Amino acid sequence: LRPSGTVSCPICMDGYSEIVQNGRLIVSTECGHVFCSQCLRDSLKNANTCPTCRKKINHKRYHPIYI
Amino acid sequence: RPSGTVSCPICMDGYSEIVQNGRLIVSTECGHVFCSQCLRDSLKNANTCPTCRKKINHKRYHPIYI
Ligand SMILES: [Zn+2]
Ligand SMILES: [Zn+2]
Ligand SMILES: [Zn+2]
Ligand SMILES: [Zn+2]
Repeated sequence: LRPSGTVSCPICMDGYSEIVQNGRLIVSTECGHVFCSQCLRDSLKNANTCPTCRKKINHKRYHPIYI
Repeated sequence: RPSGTVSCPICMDGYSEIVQNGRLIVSTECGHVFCSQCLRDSLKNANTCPTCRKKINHKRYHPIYI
């Protein structure tokens, strides 16, 4: 069960209390999707995308300039 | 290499040599300038600015304190 209004990780399926009880943080992507710190971390070792919506959540900080 | 010269510190090509074969001039956010080809290469197996070593990979997630 995953009652609406509750904050849990869609990957490990832990609730808010379980996530914080062992030192993990609640995190959010810029695209608004919530995970525990540890599952999003593993996930991003091997992708630039949000587990939930697949939108890229990296930002190589460089860009063309047009002199 | 006088001030105002636009060139790549990696391949050593100047602004004309860069645009003539289809590369773009680029800049990291720390203000460092490369050709698009050399910078891109450097970032395949690394995530730092080839010039100053600052991390230039901004993964867009953060803690929320509830
Ligand atoms: Zn989790
Ligand atoms: Zn997302
Ligand atoms: Zn170059
Ligand atoms: Zn730099």
